[PDB]
Amino acid sequence: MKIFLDTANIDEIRTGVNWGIVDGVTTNPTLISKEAVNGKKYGDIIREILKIVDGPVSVEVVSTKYEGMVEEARKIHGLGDNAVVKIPMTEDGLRAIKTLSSEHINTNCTLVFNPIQALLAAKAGVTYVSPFVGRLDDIGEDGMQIIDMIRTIFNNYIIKTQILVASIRNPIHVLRSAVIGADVVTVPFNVLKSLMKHPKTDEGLAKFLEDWKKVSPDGKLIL
Amino acid sequence: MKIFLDTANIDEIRTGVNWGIVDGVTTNPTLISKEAVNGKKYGDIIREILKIVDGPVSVEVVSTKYEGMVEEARKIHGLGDNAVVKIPMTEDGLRAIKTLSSEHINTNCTLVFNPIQALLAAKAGVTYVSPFVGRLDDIGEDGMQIIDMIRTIFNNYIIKTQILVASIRNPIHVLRSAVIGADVVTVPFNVLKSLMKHPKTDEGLAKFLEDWKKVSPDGKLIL
Amino acid sequence: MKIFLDTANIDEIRTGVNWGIVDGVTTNPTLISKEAVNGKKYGDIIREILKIVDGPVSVEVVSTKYEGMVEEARKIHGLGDNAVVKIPMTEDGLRAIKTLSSEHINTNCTLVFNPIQALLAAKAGVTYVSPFVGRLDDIGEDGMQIIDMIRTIFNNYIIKTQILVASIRNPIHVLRSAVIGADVVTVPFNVLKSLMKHPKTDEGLAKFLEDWKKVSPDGKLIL
Amino acid sequence: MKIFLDTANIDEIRTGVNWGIVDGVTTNPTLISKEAVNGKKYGDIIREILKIVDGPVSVEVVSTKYEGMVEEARKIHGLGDNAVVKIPMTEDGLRAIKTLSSEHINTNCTLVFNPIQALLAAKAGVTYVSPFVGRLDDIGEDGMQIIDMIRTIFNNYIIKTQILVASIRNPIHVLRSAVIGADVVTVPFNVLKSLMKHPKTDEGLAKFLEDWKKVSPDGKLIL
Amino acid sequence: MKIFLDTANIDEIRTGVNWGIVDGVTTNPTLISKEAVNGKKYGDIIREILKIVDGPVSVEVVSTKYEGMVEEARKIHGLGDNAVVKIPMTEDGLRAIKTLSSEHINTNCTLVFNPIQALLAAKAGVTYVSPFVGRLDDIGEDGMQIIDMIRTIFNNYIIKTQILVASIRNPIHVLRSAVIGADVVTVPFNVLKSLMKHPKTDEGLAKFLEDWKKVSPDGKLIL
Amino acid sequence: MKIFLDTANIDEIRTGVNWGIVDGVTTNPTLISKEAVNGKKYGDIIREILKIVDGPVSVEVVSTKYEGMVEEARKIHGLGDNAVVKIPMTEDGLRAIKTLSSEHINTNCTLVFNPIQALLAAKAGVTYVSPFVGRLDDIGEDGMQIIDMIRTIFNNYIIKTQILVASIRNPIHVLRSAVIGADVVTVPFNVLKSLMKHPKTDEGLAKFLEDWKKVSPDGKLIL
Amino acid sequence: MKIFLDTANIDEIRTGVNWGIVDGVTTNPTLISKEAVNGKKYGDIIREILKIVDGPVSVEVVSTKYEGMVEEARKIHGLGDNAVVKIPMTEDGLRAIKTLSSEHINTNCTLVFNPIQALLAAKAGVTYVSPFVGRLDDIGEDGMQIIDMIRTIFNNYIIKTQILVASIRNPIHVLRSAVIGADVVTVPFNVLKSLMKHPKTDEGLAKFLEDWKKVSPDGKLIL
Amino acid sequence: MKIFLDTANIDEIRTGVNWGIVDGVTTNPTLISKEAVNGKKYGDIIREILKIVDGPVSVEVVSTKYEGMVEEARKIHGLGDNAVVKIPMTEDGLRAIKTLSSEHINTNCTLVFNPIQALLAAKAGVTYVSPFVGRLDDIGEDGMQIIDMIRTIFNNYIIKTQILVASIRNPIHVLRSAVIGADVVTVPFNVLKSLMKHPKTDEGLAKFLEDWKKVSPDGKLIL
Ligand SMILES: *C(CO)[C@@H](O)[C@H](O)[C@H](O)COP(=O)(O)O
Ligand SMILES: *[C@@H](CO)[C@@H](O)[C@H](O)[C@H](O)COP(=O)(O)O
Ligand SMILES: *[C@@H](CO)[C@@H](O)[C@H](O)[C@H](O)COP(=O)(O)O
Ligand SMILES: *[C@H](CO)[C@@H](O)[C@H](O)[C@H](O)COP(=O)(O)O
Ligand SMILES: *[C@H](CO)[C@@H](O)[C@H](O)[C@H](O)COP(=O)(O)O
Ligand SMILES: *[C@H](CO)[C@@H](O)[C@H](O)[C@H](O)COP(=O)(O)O
Ligand SMILES: *[C@H](CO)[C@@H](O)[C@H](O)[C@H](O)COP(=O)(O)O
Ligand SMILES: *[C@H](CO)[C@@H](O)[C@H](O)[C@H](O)COP(=O)(O)O
Repeated sequence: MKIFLDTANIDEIRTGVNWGIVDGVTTNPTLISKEAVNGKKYGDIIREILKIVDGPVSVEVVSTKYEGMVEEARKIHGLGDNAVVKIPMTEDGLRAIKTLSSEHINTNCTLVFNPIQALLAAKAGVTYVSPFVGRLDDIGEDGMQIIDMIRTIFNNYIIKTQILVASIRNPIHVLRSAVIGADVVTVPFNVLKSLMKHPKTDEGLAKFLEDWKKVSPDGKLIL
Repeated sequence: MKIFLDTANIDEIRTGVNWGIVDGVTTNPTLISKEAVNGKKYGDIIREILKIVDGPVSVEVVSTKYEGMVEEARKIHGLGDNAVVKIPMTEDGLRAIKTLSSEHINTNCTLVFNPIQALLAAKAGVTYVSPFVGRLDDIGEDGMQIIDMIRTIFNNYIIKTQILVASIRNPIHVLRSAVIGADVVTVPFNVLKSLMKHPKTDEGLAKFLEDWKKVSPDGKLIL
Repeated sequence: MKIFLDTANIDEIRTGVNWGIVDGVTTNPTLISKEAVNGKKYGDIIREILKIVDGPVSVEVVSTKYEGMVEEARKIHGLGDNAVVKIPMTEDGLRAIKTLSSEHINTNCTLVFNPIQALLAAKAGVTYVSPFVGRLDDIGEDGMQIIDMIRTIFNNYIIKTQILVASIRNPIHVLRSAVIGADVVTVPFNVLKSLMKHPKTDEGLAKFLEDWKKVSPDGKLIL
Repeated sequence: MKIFLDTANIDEIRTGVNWGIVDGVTTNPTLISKEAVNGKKYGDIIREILKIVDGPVSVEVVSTKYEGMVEEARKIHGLGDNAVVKIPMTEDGLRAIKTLSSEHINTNCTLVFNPIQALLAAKAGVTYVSPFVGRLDDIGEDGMQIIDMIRTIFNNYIIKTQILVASIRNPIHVLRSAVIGADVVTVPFNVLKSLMKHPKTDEGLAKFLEDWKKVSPDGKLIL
Repeated sequence: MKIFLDTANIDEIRTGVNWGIVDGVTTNPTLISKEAVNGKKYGDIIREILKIVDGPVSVEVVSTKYEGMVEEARKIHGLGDNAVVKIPMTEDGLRAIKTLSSEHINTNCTLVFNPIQALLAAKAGVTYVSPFVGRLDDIGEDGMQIIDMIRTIFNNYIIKTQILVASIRNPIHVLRSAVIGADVVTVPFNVLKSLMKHPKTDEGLAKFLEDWKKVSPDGKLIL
Repeated sequence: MKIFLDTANIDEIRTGVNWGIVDGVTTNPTLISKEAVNGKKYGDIIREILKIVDGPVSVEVVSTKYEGMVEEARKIHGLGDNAVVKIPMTEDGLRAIKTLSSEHINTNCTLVFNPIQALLAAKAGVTYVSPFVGRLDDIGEDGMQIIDMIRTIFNNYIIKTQILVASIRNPIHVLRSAVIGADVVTVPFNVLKSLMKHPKTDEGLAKFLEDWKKVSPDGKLIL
Repeated sequence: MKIFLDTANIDEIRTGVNWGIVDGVTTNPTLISKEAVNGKKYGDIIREILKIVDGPVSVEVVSTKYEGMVEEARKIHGLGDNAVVKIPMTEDGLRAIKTLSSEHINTNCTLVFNPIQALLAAKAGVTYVSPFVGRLDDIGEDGMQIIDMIRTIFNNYIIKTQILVASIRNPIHVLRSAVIGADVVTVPFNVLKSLMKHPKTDEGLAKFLEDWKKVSPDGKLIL
Repeated sequence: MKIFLDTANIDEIRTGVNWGIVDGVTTNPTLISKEAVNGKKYGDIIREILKIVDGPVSVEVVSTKYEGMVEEARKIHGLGDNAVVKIPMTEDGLRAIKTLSSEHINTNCTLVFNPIQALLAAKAGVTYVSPFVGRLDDIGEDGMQIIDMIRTIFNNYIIKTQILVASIRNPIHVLRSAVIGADVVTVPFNVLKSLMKHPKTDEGLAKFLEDWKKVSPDGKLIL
């Protein structure tokens, strides 16, 4: 399972990349417009992320019509080979994904909330599909069940579109995504940061240090 | 999973094909009789659908006897390489299917209501079998259960006949068909249209637009 | 399980009540607006339904604010002892329900789409809660799953609010509701009519008649 | 579980009654008209069965209209206190059951093929409901699954109508009915006869006889 | 799943073969003895079936001893390359099967009533094994349970012997055999004919034809 | 299931109480310390919540030693009959709970992270036990699993301690708690407000209102 | 599944081999010592079984120490290429198995009572492992449970050691072993004989004979 | 499944190696420091274990920082081709693992307590991942459930990192690891010794000895 960072915050991205555990980044118009304030320009933020991140970087079109979507998609793709064009689940969006896939431009269908939307995105040829689990949780449905159905459907038809679990809010979305077999999860920075940690790791290391001091007062390992 | 449109309404067909999400069309004598009104001739309608749809188009024979069925079948096939001959689950119908399969004419056995009828059609060599889930719902049986059994039976024997779920009434027939692994669903146009939609997709788009306006008054993505 | 008719069509109501299989009626502002045409007044229609149905009749308030809701509720209640006030799942609606329950006015909380909304309505003291299964099917979730969860939750807490399955579209919603154990279903008239029917009932009757003619030409039972 | 004999053959009935294992009898127009030949009159057959059988005897009305059904039902009931009036699952039949139940005349709703038909019969007040399992088997559906759903539904609502499994064709319908918890099964004579038998019973008795002869050459037990 | 006819009635066999749905025939001494009356001789009956059926025809030996079984088997095989020799599950029978399998004579082990008998037959080299589901039903065990165990056992050891479900009494034996994945079912004629039929098929056909007459008075499809 | 608010923010508490859906409040030292700024004193905050909330209000001791815990508990209890003393799962805490329970002072054992800790708290006499589901989610364990085990354990021994699910982060913690049958959930304000909401509720309301204006221009319901 | 006979009785072995259903033989020191009485010598018994049985014959060492076990194993192996050396699950036994496996002497680890003992034997390279199901039944544990776990473990690691189910006491140990998929069962003679038999096989044969006499008073099949 | 010994006690290691059932050794700073007393030096202990054990020997770094961990890892690697470098699950540790893997130095990530930590270790390229089951048991969670989830995760993504179950306390951790399909278990010496043992093995050997003495007084097997 690939782990992407779901943010447009360049500091968070630099930190996660230096950790070595970030395989890519997803953004959306809200995430970018949050960072593009007090003089900072959205085009610069997007370019900087593309520069910093070695793996895929998803950037969402803002046009709602087919032609504008395809035009924006081509600009995005032209920014770097790792850019992936995020396109919403709409009629025009499916048309745009079909066209872009024929042009070998990588795409990510977003704002997916049920498994048949995900299947339609796959049938249009989309590289990644992003079902939103936390927004479904928000409205009182366990969003992970949609992931489980998508995985079954995609397995049934040997679908090559990658399942990218999005709207992730906690580490159990991540755990359940891995047990189901989702291809990718994209996670906010807070969540990402907690994935490496456990109190018994901290406690065990502390006791190892203490015990080692008994035979090596300076705490080193001389071999 | 392939998605066919279940209608003979030309406008519906044009529009769905235009959305790029329609992989073929099924008709039957009722759907067609519905369109062949006010001077419109059934032959013109059938030829037009063959013309504008790239994928399979199912057209049903009206004869009830073996010889009439094969004669009408050969005419339907002669109309275009994408024509599929729809033939009812009857004794004469199974014989017709065997003959037509020997002649490399594609066939779709219809009016199937249980799994052993579907198996018999497959044994005759039929290209598609069409169990009617909504009509089973109508008589107080969950029609999807028949689709699950047919999928198991066909898996057991590596049967190449495609399961084409028909008499679809709602998007949960579609969802359950995809989780089971049916090869095709055929859907009325209103159902087709509903499959792309979700209130959280609309709401998420609206919010992305509103947030983007904060940093781009013209609401465009200039890169 | 009680079976209500979901309509404001007087003829439908008369006929279903005449069949003796209808235990009450639910309306909403759309169903009524449909009937209040060509000089027919909504007030006359509501009063007439109250008059001819012996069981509960649900009538929805149109105000969106607490005070308007309780005023309209008290009027609806004042129309007959069988009137049940339908009130939407909103903040103002929950407050209205609590007040009205304190006043021993029967209530039905409507536009419920998940199990915790249903639990909140029950906690307000509502007499019936109405989850909308067909509208959930429309957005690609199996609505019956929500009914199962509500039945479990209400069993866990010995909740006395009746589960009234609404937005019913087919006889399998009805069948699954009865297997789950919902207290009530409300059904459109076409659905109601289909519930009595089965092709093997018709065929069995025909055969009994034909066999009886063999020993009684007049086809009667003379004892 | 009560075991009824499903026949109008008076010899079969006399035999099963003398076995001591027959708790009642069901008939239908086909079963009676089969026996009422070569001079034998249907009224005499019905009277003879009522005389012979101590338990319930179901006799079906032939009228299809409410008034005729109720008139015939009253004649049937007047033939003896153990008569039960069999009435088909139709609109008029439900009306007739309601009326008869209010008149304390025992009723049996027949030609039931799904669980919601059975529920409607129960709601009309019917004493027994008879789902037909073998006729469902005939059309490629496992009829026992309907019994299982009816039992769950009736348990959910503490329904007092007895489930009378009919159209029984083999001893496994009987076994499964007992494991499900159906109140009654009605069985053809062939089936009834096989229920007491097993080859290991025969073999065990034979070996007991043989072994006993060793210590009592005349085969008796003198105590 | 292959479907054989279980009968020695030439008219039934001709009829089913002409339907195109019969893949072979099984006979036994009782079945043949029923037809070999009023002058008809068993040898002619056997030869006539072998001539009419292109697929396997199973004919049972009558000897109970190894040498007689093997001699009769060689005669049976001498009647045609489609003859299959039916041999009972006995010590002599297993020896005969082993010898015949070495001689490349196809064999069918019959009178099997549990899964370990079926495994012993497979280990002797038998081509088909026939567990008798109806006769288990007769003694109060669900016979299909035995088919499911045999399927699992044969799958575990990659056994090439075909499971031929025999003593079939109804269409649910056939349905369950297909869902389990038995290789062959052999069915009496009454059962076979019922497999193609369903009331909704007839009803749907009738409605299509009625609708078609609206646009084509002669009921024709002219293309 | 009772629903408490997990906060010490007076405005949130006033708002939720005025909604009529809040059955009590839980606080902890972090929550209170967040509000006790810019002059506001913790004592006033505690007393103000006790005055506003008619239901239980849980207030945590700060002493880590038995004697201090018991003294603080008695002060807390002295503030009002609805005060519940929150005491951590520690050796001292269990001793304090046992003493306080004997004194008829209501108690809430907090900082519980597995089912055996919850059982120890129940055995000390505690009124409520609060397992922390979100903090388990944080370290990569599905916290709801622990609630399910505690429910089963408490049911086995007919334990009267209430399960109060704490550290709730989303509406699915609440849904799952209700399906499990936890006695109480305590939720932060953001979560609480989201529980009443669903997009289909808003959409349905809007459509009803639009339809009603068709028959009542002023949007009124005059009865 | 291979079926071995578990005995040292030469008459039983000769009978079973002559039946054609015995694939090999296991012995142990108790079984041999039982036969080696009244002047019969164990060396003679061992050699005679090796001579009679085509397949594997397991003969157990008596030494408890590594060097003696390996020496005795070499003597056993020298008796015939079908001899398999039975070695107990002990520390020295595992050493002996590893050595003998390196010398290409086939081995069978015996006295195994749980799945991890079986795993250790496999890791030593043993040809067969013999878990003892009946001695586990004797002490109130269902011994077939360990067969199931051993099958799963060996499947997980693609282990080549054959599972040889031993201490078999009845035909249901055999049935369950085949359904699990054990490689081999070794059975006492009484059990072996019972596997071919069933009362309905006997009954069925008798009836076929009787019916055949009708068309052939000879009892012959002339073809 | 590989079985390693979890100790730094040379006598235990020597004994287990000599038994031939030990596939490798894991150590940690606590285990080494326990043995490095009475003048014994950790460098010597480590070297002696590397010398005695043919299989993998895991030796833990003591630095907490990337640079020092990588330096120590290269020293450890330098000691012998069978050295595996044990590195804790920390940010620095994942960085070190990635570096060492790129240098083809075998690694074992330790102090893992949930499945997502294990997944992060696998994504860094680690050779072995060691989840600690007994320490999870110590805090009231069944640690084996974590192994089951890791096995499913690794199977989903075809992960080559071996699952090395650590912190093992009893033989049922071993049995459940084998049934799940973990690649390796590492076990303390007292657990390792109990794995070969069972009371029925001892009892069966004693009885075989006694029975054999009856036919060979010296207890020998002369062949
Ligand atoms: C290395 C990782 O495989 C091992 O030596 C572990 O540190 C121990 O297995 C941990 O066990 P304890 O919980 O008993 O320290
Ligand atoms: C052909 C078979 O795939 C289809 O056109 C079917 O006739 C319809 O899907 C049946 O649907 P209705 O039950 O709505 O006629
Ligand atoms: C009142 C609540 O029981 C009912 O009239 C509901 O409004 C309808 O059942 C909703 O059905 P639709 O989804 O068809 O409007
Ligand atoms: C792109 C799709 O993978 C992402 O940036 C999604 O928009 C977010 O993951 C959605 O998360 P929120 O529900 O928190 O906006
Ligand atoms: C009365 C209802 O209990 C019965 O006589 C039924 O009509 C028969 O049991 C139906 O059986 P068939 O399907 O064999 O007619
Ligand atoms: C041969 C074995 O496949 C068949 O002819 C069997 O004898 C029959 O299928 C047995 O059926 P009955 O139990 O109905 O005799
Ligand atoms: C008291 C126990 O019911 C509560 O106030 C708890 O402390 C909180 O629910 C803990 O939640 P956080 O993990 O969000 O602090
Ligand atoms: C050798 C190992 O396969 C066999 O001879 C076993 O010793 C016996 O199967 C053990 O059976 P008992 O428990 O009945 O002695």
